[PDB]
Amino acid sequence: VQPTESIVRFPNITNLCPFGEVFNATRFASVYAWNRKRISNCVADYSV
Amino acid sequence: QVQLVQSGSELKKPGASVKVSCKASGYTFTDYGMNWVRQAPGQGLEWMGWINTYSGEPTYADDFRGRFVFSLDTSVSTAYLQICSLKAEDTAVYYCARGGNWDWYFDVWGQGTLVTVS
Amino acid sequence: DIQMTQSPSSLSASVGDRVTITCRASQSVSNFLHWYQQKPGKAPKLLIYYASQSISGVPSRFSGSGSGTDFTLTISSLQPEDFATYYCQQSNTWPLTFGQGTKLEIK
Amino acid sequence: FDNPVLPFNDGVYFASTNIIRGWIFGTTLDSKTQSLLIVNNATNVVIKVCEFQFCNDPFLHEFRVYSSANNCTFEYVSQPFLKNLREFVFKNIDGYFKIYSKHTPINLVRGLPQGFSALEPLVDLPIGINITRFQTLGAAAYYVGYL
Ligand SMILES: *[C@@H]1O[C@H](CO)[C@@H](O[C@@H]2O[C@H](CO)[C@@H](O[C@@H]3O[C@H](CO)[C@@H](O)[C@H](O)[C@@H]3O)[C@H](O)[C@H]2NC(C)=O)[C@H](O)[C@H]1NC(C)=O
Ligand SMILES: *[C@@H]1O[C@H](CO)[C@@H](O)[C@H](O)[C@H]1NC(C)=O
Repeated sequence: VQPTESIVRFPNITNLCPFGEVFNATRFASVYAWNRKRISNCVADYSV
Repeated sequence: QVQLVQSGSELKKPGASVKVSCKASGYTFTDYGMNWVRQAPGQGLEWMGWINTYSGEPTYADDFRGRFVFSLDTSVSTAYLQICSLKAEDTAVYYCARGGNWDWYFDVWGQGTLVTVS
Repeated sequence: DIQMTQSPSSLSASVGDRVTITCRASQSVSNFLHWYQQKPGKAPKLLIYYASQSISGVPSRFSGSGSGTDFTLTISSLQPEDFATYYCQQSNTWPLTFGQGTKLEIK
Repeated sequence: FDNPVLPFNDGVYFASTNIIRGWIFGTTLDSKTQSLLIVNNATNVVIKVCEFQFCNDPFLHEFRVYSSANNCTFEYVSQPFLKNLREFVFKNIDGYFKIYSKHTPINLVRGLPQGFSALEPLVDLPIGINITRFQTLGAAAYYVGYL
């Protein structure tokens, strides 16, 4: 038997993922001291 | 002696196109960039973008992506900005700023271009 | 996009006292928050760069401190002739936004 | 009693018989390396990865052990849970600091029981700090193992 409709469940998460503090950053780091920032617990937009 | 002299107080129609000047002297002009901020008298400083000394690409800010145009004329030490299609909400001064690519603090120096529109 | 607020809006102080003004951040400006002041009818001048260091050639009656999202400078010896509107400036994320200002006033 | 500093290795098992109030994790400390610190006090546990300076004997007795709180990176506040033995497991894999806990009663004080208790995870701490030495905080006794 075939499925009837598709359901997608994502959480609410009332914040956009802050890629603006890692992409639009005035001081990018160096390669011996590369800045690592974990981004989590949000809804991300990869279309931009 | 390092200083950044400016143009005078401009007064034009809402829709004219005026070009303000920022003449530099004293330092290595190709070394540090030519940042520009705006300040309404009831508000604070707002950065509008900059332009590199060697290529001339006018990279604006995230808000003022439109009618602001930076114009470069090298080997005479000028940092010309031009505003076109002026609006009545742009009653603000336009401060020029020598500002480097790495340190990114200003030491902004402009005597005040009183761009009054009515 | 980065909302840079600072409190109190209008606080008064007297001659020779010690005052503390803050600058509260919404997002992370972890080290890059600079300090300016603006006299009326005057192009501004640096006070504290990189939130701890002081520029050479300023009167050192004040020092800046703080990290994270809370930043301050403390005027250890206040003088009446300033009447300056203190300005915040972050150097971390584009666009470079500023603060509204803490106007210092005499009683 | 007292509490000396211990090597962390690859992960440790902690067990005790409210004398203890928390643990201090780090590598070098004295504000040169960022150190993970846990204090369970006033029914709200606080976890700080502030770059703390340590005393010659850090102890609780306000609070004195977690002073000089500067340039902090991560902060976390949640609610804790209360003859009774409290078991803890601390590990560090893939940047995750995982905490497992289960409190079961006992009827002996000579040694650990021969029974079984499966330790549920309570909270995961996503920092990713190199940790190799640790120190914990009417004398009491406690047991430290190695994973
Ligand atoms: C990093 O900065 C960029 C550059 O500003 C941000 O990208 C988006 O860029 C476009 C133009 O390049 C701008 O869109 C604006 O949208 C409003 C409303 O639609 C419109 O009124 C404006 O005229 C302009 O077209 C804007 O700078 C920005 N879009 C936004 C913020 O929605 C980008 O968002 C920044 N962050 C990241 C994570 O890349
Ligand atoms: C999540 O969002 C939906 C609508 O998109 C809303 O109906 C629901 O109540 C939200 N869940 C919460 C607030 O827990």
